[PDB]
Amino acid sequence: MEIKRVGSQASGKGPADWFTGTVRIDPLFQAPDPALVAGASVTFEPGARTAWHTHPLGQTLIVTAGCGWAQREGGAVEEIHPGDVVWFSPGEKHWHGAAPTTAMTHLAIQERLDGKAVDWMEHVTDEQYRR
Amino acid sequence: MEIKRVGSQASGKGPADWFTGTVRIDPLFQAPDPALVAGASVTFEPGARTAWHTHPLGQTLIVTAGCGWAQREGGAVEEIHPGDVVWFSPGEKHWHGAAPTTAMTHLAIQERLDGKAVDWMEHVTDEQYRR
Amino acid sequence: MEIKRVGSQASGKGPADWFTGTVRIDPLFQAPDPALVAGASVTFEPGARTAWHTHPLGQTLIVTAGCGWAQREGGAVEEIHPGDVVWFSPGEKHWHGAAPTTAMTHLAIQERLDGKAVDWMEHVTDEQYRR
Amino acid sequence: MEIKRVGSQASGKGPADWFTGTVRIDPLFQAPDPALVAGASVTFEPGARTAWHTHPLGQTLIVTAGCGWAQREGGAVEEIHPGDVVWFSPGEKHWHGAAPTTAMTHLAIQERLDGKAVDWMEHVTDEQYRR
Ligand SMILES: [Mn+2]
Ligand SMILES: [Mn+2]
Ligand SMILES: [Mn+2]
Ligand SMILES: [Mn+2]
Repeated sequence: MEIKRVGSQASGKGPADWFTGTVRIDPLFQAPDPALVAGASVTFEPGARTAWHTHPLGQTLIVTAGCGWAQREGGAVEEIHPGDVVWFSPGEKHWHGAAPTTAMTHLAIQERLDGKAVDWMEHVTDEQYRR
Repeated sequence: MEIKRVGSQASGKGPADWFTGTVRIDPLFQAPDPALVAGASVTFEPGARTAWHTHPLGQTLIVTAGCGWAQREGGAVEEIHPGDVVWFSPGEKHWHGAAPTTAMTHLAIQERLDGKAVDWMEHVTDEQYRR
Repeated sequence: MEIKRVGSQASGKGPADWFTGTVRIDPLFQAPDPALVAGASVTFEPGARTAWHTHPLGQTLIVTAGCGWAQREGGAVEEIHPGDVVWFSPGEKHWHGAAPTTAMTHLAIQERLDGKAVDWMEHVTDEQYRR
Repeated sequence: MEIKRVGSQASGKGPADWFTGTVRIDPLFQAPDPALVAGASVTFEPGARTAWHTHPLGQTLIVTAGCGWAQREGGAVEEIHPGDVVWFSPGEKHWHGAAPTTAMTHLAIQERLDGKAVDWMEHVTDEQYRR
């Protein structure tokens, strides 16, 4: 047993290849072998969102604050709220972020395959970023 | 892409075989193959706690509300707070719960191994629940 | 500067005359004079709710967990979600609590008028609760 | 009567005269007369904090995420953690904000006295922010 106390895991920023706009990532856990699962709290500023991407064993999102958008490829752009729970299937191309006027914060949970829990792709355009 | 909207998953109660005291279990997500991760929000009334148990692939707690206790065997009873992230190793024997006078809620995340994500053991006695 | 610290204030049961069902009250603050504002976190088990009541200077609810219901007399029963802000106008007879199968938690903020912040009335019947 | 659903109030940025660093203000509520209370959710990025200021009827903080620092003048700087409640007296000169490397979110609740909730004084210097 070990405890990572509050404020002991520093906030980091979203790298510009992977996110449009201002995103802060607050690491929560990365579970050692034989566990595969990792999680972090991600906070998007108004207008911010991830580039298109996929997850090898999928990801679950648990919204914890604010109001944001999310779309799987060829689906519609959905609105998500605190308490909402999202599932993206393995390989499903998708994106998620804040709404244009409000921040959003979510817990993102995903299992790694190699040492690889995400595949990044093209950014989400302004044209694509609408509802 | 699937969304479980807030309020669409019924609250449930912890069965007396697995818990001392009153415990509410709010499921959040589970599975499906090939992914293995499951999660729930677990709320303990003051004085309530899990029985001793283990997890075949480990467990992460993210404390979301109140103030609880937790102890691995051989360890001291720790006090945990919101924003604390707690990890128990695969096979590690332990219990978690509320403190005597305050409720505690946490996000419990674990991976399943051939069907189960917990092995239940004896109750935590009143003498053991002391710190 | 006074800080209380999480875990430091003990939880309480909502008295039977003011609540139907199982309610937990986690006190937060009570400002001294000349300020008038008080706040508590209130947690309603499924199907639990306040009696009908009024607040002499209105009340603001900030839902923090779960899914609840609320109504003023002659109005529709509405769902309240985490992140929602609910305002009850001064003297308006109302009730608020859990949805019938999901718990919920809210921050209740109200100002006291002559050393009182609520007036308690009859319980909300099972019919009024649904209808 | 009224319910402001989550993503319906646009996030705002803290003005440069009142904050050091990047700060987001999410408005929550302002009670109309004869009530005097108002509330916002304020999110400080790592290193960001308010200027020195006072409140005419005092202020209540309820930390909701992350990890932050606070100091009334003549006092030590204190850590505040999620679920902590902080009280500042009317007229008490003080500041609050993020820790140097972790962001922080809190609920700020204060009452207005003839239409003002705060009086703004000088910025907090890098030297005062240490200790
Ligand atoms: Mn994703
Ligand atoms: Mn466990
Ligand atoms: Mn009320
Ligand atoms: Mn202040």
